[PDB]
Amino acid sequence: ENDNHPLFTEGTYQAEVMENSPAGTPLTVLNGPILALDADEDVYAVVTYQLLGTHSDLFVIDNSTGVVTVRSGIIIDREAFSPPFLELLLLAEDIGQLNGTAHLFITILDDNDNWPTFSPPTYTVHLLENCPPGFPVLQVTATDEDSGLNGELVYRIEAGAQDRFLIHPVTGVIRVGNATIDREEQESYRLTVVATDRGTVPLSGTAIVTILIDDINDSRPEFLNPIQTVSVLESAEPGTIIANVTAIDLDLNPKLEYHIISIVAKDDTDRLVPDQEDAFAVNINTGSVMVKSPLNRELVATYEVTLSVIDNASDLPEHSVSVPNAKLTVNILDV
Ligand SMILES: [Ca+2]
Ligand SMILES: [Ca+2]
Ligand SMILES: [Ca+2]
Ligand SMILES: [Ca+2]
Ligand SMILES: [Ca+2]
Ligand SMILES: [Ca+2]
Ligand SMILES: [Ca+2]
Repeated sequence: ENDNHPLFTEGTYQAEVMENSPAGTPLTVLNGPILALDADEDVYAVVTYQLLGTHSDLFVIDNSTGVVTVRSGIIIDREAFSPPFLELLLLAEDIGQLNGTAHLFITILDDNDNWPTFSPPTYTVHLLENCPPGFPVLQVTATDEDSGLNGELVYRIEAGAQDRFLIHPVTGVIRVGNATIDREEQESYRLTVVATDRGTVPLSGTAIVTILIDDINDSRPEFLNPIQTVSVLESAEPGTIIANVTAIDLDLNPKLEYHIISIVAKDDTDRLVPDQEDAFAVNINTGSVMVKSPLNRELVATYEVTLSVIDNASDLPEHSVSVPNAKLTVNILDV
């Protein structure tokens, strides 16, 4: 006769299984083997095992041994279960269909199968020139759908910083290093930033950060021909172009004006001649220098002309005028 029914060794079985485990991978069952005993003699003592519940379909149970395995056809993916926990009903039956039950609590262990990804992959940011050391430029962030160390990200810059920007490993905040940021030295930067996780086989994602340097007008105009000495015929008439000073300004929208700052005039015997500030003129826009007053060697034999260029657009008074000024020496030849 059938005087007893199956009875499991435990009431709850605590199992675990790694995600992406192949079909036939058996559950790791932490509290003894799954096992139901039936106290009858002979035929009424053998048990058949079933396995039931929402998510039973991911597994198979051996109906004779009660061992439990990943089914073929299916993929166990931790990232589709939050929490990462399955509960199932174990049912043991005997030949007269009397039965017993137990629980199967399965933890889905994490595998580092998701990359740190950046949304968006690219970053474009403007940064004004001459910023102090430590100026925060922008903050990047990567997402990683894994957990624990498999989802915890260290940021770094793989290349492009050129010892001028630094990134906070945790926050992913990029800041100016201890180094000058001069738009005249470099207009833009292209950083590659790596976000790396802490999985045993670590995974990394990367982002392009383009850093565009905005302009302050802070660079002084430079004469390209600072010293010049030219000999002019005493018969050279007013209006005659005799020389030409030219300057470059490396800022974005310079408004260069040219000026004669002094004219020092001298005798053939080297003695000074006063009130010769009208001898020559310079074009304010072109830096073209012209004879303006009629000439004579035995009145003035040489002129030292000093010239300067100012950047009207300048944002810094200190970097608005030429250093050095242009020197033009005009030696008068006899006729
Ligand atoms: Ca029985
Ligand atoms: Ca997965
Ligand atoms: Ca995972
Ligand atoms: Ca990961
Ligand atoms: Ca500058
Ligand atoms: Ca500038
Ligand atoms: Ca300038």
